[PDB]
Amino acid sequence: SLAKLGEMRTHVGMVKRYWNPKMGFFIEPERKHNNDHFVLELQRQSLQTAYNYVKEVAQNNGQILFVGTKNDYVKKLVNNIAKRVDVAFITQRWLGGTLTNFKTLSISINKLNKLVEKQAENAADLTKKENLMLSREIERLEKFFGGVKSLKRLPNLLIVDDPVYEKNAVAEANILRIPVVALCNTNTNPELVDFIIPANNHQPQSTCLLMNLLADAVAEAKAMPTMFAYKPDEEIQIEI
Amino acid sequence: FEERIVKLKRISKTTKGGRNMRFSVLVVVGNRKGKIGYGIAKALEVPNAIKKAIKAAHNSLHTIEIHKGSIYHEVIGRSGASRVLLKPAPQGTGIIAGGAIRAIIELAGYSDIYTKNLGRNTPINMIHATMDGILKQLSPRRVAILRNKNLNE
Amino acid sequence: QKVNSNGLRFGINKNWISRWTANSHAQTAKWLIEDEKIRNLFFVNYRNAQVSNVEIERTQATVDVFVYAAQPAFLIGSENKNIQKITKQIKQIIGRTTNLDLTINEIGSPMLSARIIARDLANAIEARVPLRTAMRQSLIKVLKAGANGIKVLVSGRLNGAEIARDKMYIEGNMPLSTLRADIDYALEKAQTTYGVIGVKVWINRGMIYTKGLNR
Amino acid sequence: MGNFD
RNA sequence: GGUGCAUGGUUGUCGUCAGCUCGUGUCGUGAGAUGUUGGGUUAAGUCCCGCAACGAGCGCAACCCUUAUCGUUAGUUACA
RNA sequence: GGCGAAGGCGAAAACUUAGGCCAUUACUGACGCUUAGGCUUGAAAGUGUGGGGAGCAAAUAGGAUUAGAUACCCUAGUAGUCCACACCGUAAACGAUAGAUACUAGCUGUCGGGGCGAUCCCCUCGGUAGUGAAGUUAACACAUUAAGUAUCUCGCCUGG
RNA sequence: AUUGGGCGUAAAGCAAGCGCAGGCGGAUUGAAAAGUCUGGUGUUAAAGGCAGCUGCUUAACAGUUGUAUGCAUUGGAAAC
Repeated sequence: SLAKLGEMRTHVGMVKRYWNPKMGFFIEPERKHNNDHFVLELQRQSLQTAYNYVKEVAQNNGQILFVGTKNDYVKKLVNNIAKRVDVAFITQRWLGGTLTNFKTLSISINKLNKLVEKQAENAADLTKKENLMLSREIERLEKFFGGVKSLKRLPNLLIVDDPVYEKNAVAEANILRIPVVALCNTNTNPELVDFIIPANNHQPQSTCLLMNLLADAVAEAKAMPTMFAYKPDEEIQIEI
Repeated sequence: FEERIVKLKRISKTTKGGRNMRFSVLVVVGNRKGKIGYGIAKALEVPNAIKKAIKAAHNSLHTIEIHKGSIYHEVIGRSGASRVLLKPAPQGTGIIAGGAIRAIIELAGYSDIYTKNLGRNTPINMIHATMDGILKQLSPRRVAILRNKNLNE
Repeated sequence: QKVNSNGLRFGINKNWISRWTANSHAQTAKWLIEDEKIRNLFFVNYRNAQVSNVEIERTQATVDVFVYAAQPAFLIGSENKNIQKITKQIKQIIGRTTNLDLTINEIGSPMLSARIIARDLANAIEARVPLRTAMRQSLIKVLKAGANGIKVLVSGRLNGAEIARDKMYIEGNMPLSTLRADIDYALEKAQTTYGVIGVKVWINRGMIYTKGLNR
Repeated sequence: MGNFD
């Protein structure tokens, strides 16, 4: 199934008393640990909303963007998924003022494209130092926009791993009326986020399961081969 | 668009010897139907300042509706220790307003209204109060919706 | 406090306006006091021609002045009216010892020479027209020729007093510290009833890497 | 929201 | 002849000093700030990491001459 | 940190003794907040008397410093500094936020009381802080102890 | 700034306490209606304010009719 109750083994967990109070309506009272739990039913409906809206945007042929910069776990997952399917991404920290203006981004990415295609044209004609620094600049441009080269226009849809951790990204997103979906952990502002998926990020198992489900949701809509469609079974991936 | 400026000013900034001279101008643009765009911009050159002001104004466009050339409800905008009134009045009184206030009332495409400024008379604070008064304007249909009975009463 | 960038880069990538050599201070003083009068006569007396330059090439009692302009017609005139007069003044100011000869030749893309652009700007300014717009279309029409950034500074009166409001514009990459960039500079003086206004312009025609040496 | 189809 | 308190142009000054600005964008009622802040690294705002900032313009270095070890074309009126 | 309305209150012993907190499911039954006038208390210093007076130290004396020091450095040291008797009412008597009052995210605490358990530590009721959402303001910042929402009463202010 | 102002840092909370009068007052029932809402009556001189009519060659101007305000009496009203 999808978002099965019995399929999941570790969905609770959070540092207590660091949460925004109005996020308590989507959480049931704690039993012993006071580590913020989550009502799995509303999680299921939120994931269903995400699933149907990603199908809808797939019919619209909209551009998808993945945003995540946590230490290693979701970073590795997003890198693997991004090299698996066509989607914009970023591994370095979110550049201040990226979404708010794309004209400078457009000319910079055009510069990146012309330089990389000139490297492709070049056959090591340039001397060791010239192409050495040119390749260093190419690698720097890969560090900067090596994940957002797959689009020329505004991002038609974007996921946020954590708006608190990505305050700049969600702040830029609030400026524009483009649809934005995020993962409210326990301490976010619902008015900034458009579609809400109150899942957990304090544990890596929850993050991997949810990202796998959403990646399958956004992949199977495009009729590309997928990994999980309606299978209750899942792959266990414990953090190193 | 009409892009009529409202307030201009000259200002300098201090450094090691001499003062760098970057004047600033505030502009308001409308459509004579309800679209409003306000923007202040500072620049070294006058035409570039106008260009940046127009960019800001075009980037801050928003439209408001009208009721027979006026706003039906008596409301006051409060911002920065400065208040602006707005009050409906028949077609026999005409527009009455201050200069910048006239620019606002005309550029939005509005008509006869009773507006008197309260508080301080600085231009930008008063302009902000004008937009603040505009924002809390409500429509009879929507205030009827929030009522259980829907008969515009 | 700076210097004219033309002479700073002069003679290493660009060539001279008068190329000649003779005996040490025996009669060279005559030529080097004769030539400048002719060249500034050409600049001041012939404005509408938009002369790019005039080369003086003298060797042992001869002169070879080759003109390079944009409108040969004005220096020629209807039925070649101007040529007889200009020959008259030049031979009256060059002497009977030197032979006379003159012809007009053009060069590829002559609109990117600093001197003619500065002269055109000064002439436009002398019309008592709002200055900023004049420079605006000037920069637009010089960048339409497919070049790099341009530098300009105008110092003088602006609607009377308050001389401390001189105006200048910087555009694009305009490196004057380098030497191999195909960069030229010019300066002109305009005279109004209120004073004298100086205009100075730096023209960039693309950096010229692997140029080698001077032609 | 949800008016994007 | 008088007017550098009518001007252009010229020169010295801080200073052979790395600092000085703009486009976009953000925050802020606004003067404005954010880059240019911090940390390593340099003659140095030289580059790098982080960085609501991304980039660009002047200068810094580059391209000019010389000193240098040696090779090549040519050899006198240098040589011998 | 505790007390009180504060100023203020710190070796101890006794006598006297106020005010203060919680459950009050025992009692009167609106008996309530404010306060013109009026009354009272109230830092230090000061006023007069009787004492005591180690040191401190107004004033004043000497020596140093510097152009010079009735200052600052030192040596001294009168009154005063303490006790009792009466007057004395200015302090930044600042939490620069009058008094009372119901409500409006919260988090980290601290302390006292109640229940109950070995401390641990749960909440309840209050005092006491720091942080902070909404809200306020011009910002500083405040922010369940508001400068928020509003109410009642006084007292005060209208450029220097 | 009664309608219609403020008193943390621009000027303003008395150093604080007790407290008469006065100001404001918890829920419900009965009585009456002083205030208040409000029918009616008389008054609120004329002129003049606003509206209308007539006389002015338009016009100020004159005359003309109503219009308002508060007061006392009286009849309901019982929410406060």
